[PDB]
Amino acid sequence: EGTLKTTVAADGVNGSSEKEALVSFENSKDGVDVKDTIDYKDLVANEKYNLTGKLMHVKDDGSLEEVATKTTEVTAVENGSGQWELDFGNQKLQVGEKYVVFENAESVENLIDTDNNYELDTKQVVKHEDKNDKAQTLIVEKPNLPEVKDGTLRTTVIADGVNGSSEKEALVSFENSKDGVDVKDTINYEGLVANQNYTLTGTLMHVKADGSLEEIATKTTNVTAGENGNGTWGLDFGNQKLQVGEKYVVFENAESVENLIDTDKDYNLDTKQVVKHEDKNDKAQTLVVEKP
Ligand SMILES: [Ca+2]
Ligand SMILES: [Ca+2]
Ligand SMILES: [Ca+2]
Ligand SMILES: [Ca+2]
Repeated sequence: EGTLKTTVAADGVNGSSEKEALVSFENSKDGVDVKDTIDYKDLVANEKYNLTGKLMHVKDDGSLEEVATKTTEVTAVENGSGQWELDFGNQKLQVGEKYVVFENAESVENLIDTDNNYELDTKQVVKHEDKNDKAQTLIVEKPNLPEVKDGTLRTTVIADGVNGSSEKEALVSFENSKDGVDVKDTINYEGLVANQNYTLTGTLMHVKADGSLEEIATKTTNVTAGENGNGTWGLDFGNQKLQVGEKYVVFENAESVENLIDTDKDYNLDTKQVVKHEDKNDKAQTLVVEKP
């Protein structure tokens, strides 16, 4: 009987029996140009056929859904074996999804005698509808998205050259306070995205005796995460005119300059990585100006 073998071309990449046509993430952005080459054998020489192609979505739920269809009139060459090309044009194919080409060729004329009277009574119908044929299959590649970990910030304030610690606040002597207090902050980060830029906003808070907060200073710098998204940054608030007997604490917020997380499963990055350390009771971030 008559047979069809098929080979899909998706954005210029061909499928084969061992491997599906891979469409790069970059090429999927403007849609995918899909064509199919049909190798026919044992058709009837010089006869016309109606060739119907279908681009099927091999859905994760186990179903096949039609995405495109094209019907055209084609003619079998002398000796009944040759090749036809069917073009689906540009298709908006989904990232991470697999699609397969189905082909059906039906003769325009009756070419088969099914009752042995020499009078032809049935069309020649040949198809290739195999969801497992890798030669007919394409896969739209997924982007390599950043491995976003749970980001953390640990901080240590430095006040007039004295480090804060978890055990004790940075104690600034009265002598040291007389000419203002030089305040800087060490930010130890982990779980950020290597080589990405972040907006680091440090805010020096006055923690009053009632526990209430008041912004004394704020500085905002552009910083880049290091190797493996772990490292150290600094924020220098400069010379601060701090009040004797009062307590101050450093807050830190780091926001990725770009979207680094895909939170709606469409493969497009839509959320920034935000990491903060806003603890009014963390002694490592606290300084106290000592009384005379
Ligand atoms: Ca394309
Ligand atoms: Ca017949
Ligand atoms: Ca000082
Ligand atoms: Ca998204």
